[PDB]
Amino acid sequence: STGSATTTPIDSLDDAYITPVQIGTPAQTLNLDFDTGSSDLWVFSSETTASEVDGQTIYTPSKSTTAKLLSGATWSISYGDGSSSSGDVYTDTVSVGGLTVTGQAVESAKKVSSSFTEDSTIDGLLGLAFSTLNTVSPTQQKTFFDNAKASLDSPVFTADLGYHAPGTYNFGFIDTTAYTGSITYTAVSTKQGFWEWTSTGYAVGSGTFKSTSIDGIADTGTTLLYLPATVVSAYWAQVSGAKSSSSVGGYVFPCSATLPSFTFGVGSARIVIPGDYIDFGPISTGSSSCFGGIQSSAGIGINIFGDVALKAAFVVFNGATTPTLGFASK
Ligand SMILES: NCc1ccc(C(F)(F)F)cc1
Repeated sequence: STGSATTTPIDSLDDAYITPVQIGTPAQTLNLDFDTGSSDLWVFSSETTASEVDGQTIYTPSKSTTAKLLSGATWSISYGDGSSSSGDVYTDTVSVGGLTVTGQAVESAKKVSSSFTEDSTIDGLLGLAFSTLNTVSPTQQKTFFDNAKASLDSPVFTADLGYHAPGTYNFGFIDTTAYTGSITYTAVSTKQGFWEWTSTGYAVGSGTFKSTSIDGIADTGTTLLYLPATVVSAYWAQVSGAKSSSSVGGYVFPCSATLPSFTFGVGSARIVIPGDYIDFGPISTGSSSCFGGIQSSAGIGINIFGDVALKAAFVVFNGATTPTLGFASK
């Protein structure tokens, strides 16, 4: 079987993407943020503290004839930006784009941090990293992808994110009309639970390609591109007037400048990020300083190929017994 669903930017900067997901019987449709950097499926629900909910669609397990409380199970998660949430656990039917899993763990938020509450367009997260990162206790739970793997035609999903435009998540098949050229595959380490891979180098604008190993994760759940300080300094040095700002928390640049592209290596292939993708607009309304889409990973501890990078490519997440990541130009 296969599934296919459209994913839509939540705002005009592509800060995140939401995908409709059907939970329960009869279906309750929630717009979830598909996150290959985490492994929990959690939703705003009828059990979330009423003050922590501001326009989200909530899952109501009591209206689902297929929902079952997973007695005694709890979950608690903290994200790399300081976000957190926690609650209890149901199992229920979950469908994405026509692909249905029965008995999926649905983590119901009783508490959410403030940054989820302020984001009225996101009803929850759908984790697509490896199930070893799932936070359910005492019994760890499988991700939607892991549950679906058996019945998929091919154990893969693909991410085709749009620039200021809708895109597609496909499960179980590779759409050979959605990319150009060949797909280059590259090895994945699952030892930390992430889709972790090694990029072979980079170039700034039309400069020479520097061969150098950059280990990092493919994370649809992270907006920006976080790379080592040496790389990020070499990029912003080519933008007149760019500087690292401690009050803003990263590199900013004059909104009037034009940004060079950024190339990253996948084996012998090259993925080019157009400079326009790196502009995240004014730091405050009316400001002439603009926020850069490439930032240093030094304070994070791991390099992250977030949406800025991934939306420049067609990306294959191959969850075969030896996993790989595939990249193609589009
Ligand atoms: N998208 C989920 C996520 C968030 C943060 C991190 C970090 F910061 F731990 F690398 C990984 C994955």
